[PDB]
Amino acid sequence: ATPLLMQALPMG
Amino acid sequence: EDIVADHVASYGVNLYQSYGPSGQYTHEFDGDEQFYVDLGRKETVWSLPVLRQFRFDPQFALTNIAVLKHNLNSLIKRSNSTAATNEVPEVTVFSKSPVTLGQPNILICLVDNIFPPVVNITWLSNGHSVTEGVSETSFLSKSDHSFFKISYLTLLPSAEESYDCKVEHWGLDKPLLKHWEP
Amino acid sequence: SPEDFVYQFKGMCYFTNGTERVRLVSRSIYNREEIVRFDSDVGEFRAVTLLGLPAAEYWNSQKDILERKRAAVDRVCRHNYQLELRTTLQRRVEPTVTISPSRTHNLLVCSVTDFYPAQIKVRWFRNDQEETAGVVSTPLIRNGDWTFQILVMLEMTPQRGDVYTCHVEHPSLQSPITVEWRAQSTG
Amino acid sequence: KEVEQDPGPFNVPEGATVAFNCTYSNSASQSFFWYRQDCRKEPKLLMSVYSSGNEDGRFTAQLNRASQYISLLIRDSKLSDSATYLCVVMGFQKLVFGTGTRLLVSPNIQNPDPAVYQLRDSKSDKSVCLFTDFDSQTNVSQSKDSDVYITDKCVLDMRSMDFKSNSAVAWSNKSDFACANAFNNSIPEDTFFP
Amino acid sequence: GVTQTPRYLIKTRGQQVTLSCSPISGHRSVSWYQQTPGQGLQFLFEYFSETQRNKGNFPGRFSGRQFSNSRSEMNVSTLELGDSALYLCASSLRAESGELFFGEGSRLTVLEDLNKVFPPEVAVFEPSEAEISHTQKATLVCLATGFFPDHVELSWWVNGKEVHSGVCTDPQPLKEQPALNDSRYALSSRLRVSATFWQNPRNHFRCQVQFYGLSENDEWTQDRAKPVTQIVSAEAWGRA
Ligand SMILES: *[C@@H]1O[C@H](CO)[C@@H](O)[C@H](O)[C@H]1NC(C)=O
Ligand SMILES: *[C@@H]1O[C@H](CO)[C@@H](O)[C@H](O)[C@H]1NC(C)=O
Repeated sequence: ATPLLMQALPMG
Repeated sequence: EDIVADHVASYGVNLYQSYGPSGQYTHEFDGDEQFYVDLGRKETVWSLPVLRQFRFDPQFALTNIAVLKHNLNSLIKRSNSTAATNEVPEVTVFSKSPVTLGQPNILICLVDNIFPPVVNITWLSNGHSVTEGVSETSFLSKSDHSFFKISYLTLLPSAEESYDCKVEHWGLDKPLLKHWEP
Repeated sequence: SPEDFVYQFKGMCYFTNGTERVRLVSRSIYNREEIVRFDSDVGEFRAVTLLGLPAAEYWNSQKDILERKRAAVDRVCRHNYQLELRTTLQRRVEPTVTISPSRTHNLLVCSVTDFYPAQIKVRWFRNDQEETAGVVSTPLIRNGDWTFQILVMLEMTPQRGDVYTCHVEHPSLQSPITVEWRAQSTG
Repeated sequence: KEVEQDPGPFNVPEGATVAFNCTYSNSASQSFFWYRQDCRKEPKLLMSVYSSGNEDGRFTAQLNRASQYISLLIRDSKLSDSATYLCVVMGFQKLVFGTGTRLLVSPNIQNPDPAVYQLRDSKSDKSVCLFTDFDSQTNVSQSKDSDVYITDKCVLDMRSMDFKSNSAVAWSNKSDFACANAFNNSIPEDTFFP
Repeated sequence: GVTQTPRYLIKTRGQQVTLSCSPISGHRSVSWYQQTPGQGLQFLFEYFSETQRNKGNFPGRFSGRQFSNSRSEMNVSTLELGDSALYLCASSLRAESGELFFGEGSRLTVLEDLNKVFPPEVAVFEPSEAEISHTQKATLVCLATGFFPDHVELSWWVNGKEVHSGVCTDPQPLKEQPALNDSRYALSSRLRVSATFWQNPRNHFRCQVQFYGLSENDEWTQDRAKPVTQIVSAEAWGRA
């Protein structure tokens, strides 16, 4: 009942 | 779109720009917007009614955009402040259905090859600005990393009432007007 | 013009033959330059340009991040595809088929409007014989509201009595749609 | 031009330390490797290259992104190290194998005993000449006569005896050929002619 | 590790060839490389998930394929003389990896004509009595001569066991006619043992040269025996 997402990664 | 597949999805499209500053979070399936997260209101806005059965915590979008803000700052420094290049958008106006005078229809204004994602789309009727019955999509992604955006104008086409899609963009020398007559 | 600095992050999934082939490509883009990419076929971050080399090396050095990204094709793409099977992939909107003559009578326009999904086949027939020369079609047109449309023009010199048929096949149709335009006079 | 290694062959005495150098042009290059390839055989991954300095036994590989240099260090070189060493640079959608630097480790012959022996065929008139037990600094010249053949130097290792020796073989179909005149273009004044 | 077949092959100009590569079990990416003297390693193509992922700059007559068990095939539809090379395949778990595991290669020699193919003649030369006295060591020399192409593997066998200690084989053959490119080859090897070990007449010394020549499918109409894949050997026993 929920779409998953791809998490953004910090550059440092 | 070099990669060939039956279906392509973006889970999701994360956008952040210095001008504003503004961000955008959406999901796309086969090039259509499934939803956007209203970052200011912290609300998930589903674009297809059957998807409203789902729940998507808008905090995941805010967390992602905050990472984009951090990363964007790092890259402005590392690229010696290399700024975006203004592309010339392409605008096309057309009706959703075949035109029948007096029958309900929808005018569609496609603004393609948008970069950066900063645009003004306004409908005109006899020079007057039309606001009622106007809606638009978010910025929808393209595989060359430019954007497109579609504005709609519900209307009753009449024999003596014509319309203009007005688009303003830094890549344009002057505002571009695309006329439509029934 | 004002100067703008743009960052895009795209978490993209590719599917072929149902879920037989599933591929995840995560893209980090500065303005319009893709700088870092995670392709699940490759299994690690790859610098597309020098601007993305520090990030690629930094993320690749983190075991926990790498293993999370390696599992994301199954955790994100496959989970969401199951949701698509119940919704987007079940969306069937039958096309509205309309014929109207034009002039450049010497031109028939078959308007195929408001259908989903995109897969569609439109054919012109003159007296039950398919016309191939003189057929000019617009590209597939994305309305943006989860419907498509397409226009298929036929250059014609009609004899009185000729019946021109627009033949439309679409996954929402148990049998093709046929709309006829019958010439009432000789052009 | 993308990958450039030290050109010429390295002729190194056993026990010496060897330094291989390699330069790459594309600053965006992400990963770096050294491969080892024996003659007419296949390449084998030796080690990955890091800025900190990857050290595995007698081998050290290091990367300097500022000068865009890759290095390979071999301490205490052994005869078995003789091979071609390939610098391999990986960028976006391109993996470039260098042309390689060939390494030939020669043994340190403690007590040379250079001599030329004649060896008879086990199955019957035919014979070859064996120049052997000479010193690693001795070069053997391939004959310029079409009827007399001379092989290159060859290092054998009697492992159970910790004894290495050089040797070269020469033969000919001509009846005027004698082992005394065999190794005349290639000789030490102490060479024994029994 | 990686298994390539056939390991050696003689074809003629204009013929077709298909090489096979079984990657390391579980690996999904197979790459093909061409190894020639003077050019180094040249990339042909990489296969992953049964499709060609990347391609080099080779002509269209070079083609490849990958099956569902990740086994890969490489094909040349019309061979040129310049296609003679060691064809190497490399496997990695994932696509576009810099850490490759190479097979031993397929050694393909393309000829204009098969009348030039000859197996080696092998002779063993017994140690010199002078060497046995002056050094207390005994060197056997093995000569393989008159073979073409350079498709030989020389090995030493003592009392039925292959030995490596005290052996030196020429890394490259000599050309019996140094000008011709079709020149037959010669190769030498030495096996050095202690003088005491040689003077035991019960010890059995054999020089063994595996030659890879023509296949059964190759046609042969010359008078001499068909130069097929064969082992040619010579032996010695040792005197008192
Ligand atoms: C859009 O219109 C507003 C109001 O006039 C203006 O401030 C802004 O600069 C416009 N944006 C573009 C891209 O022209
Ligand atoms: C998908 O399946 C069909 C057989 O129904 C096959 O012909 C095609 O090659 C397959 N595609 C992929 C990418 O596996």
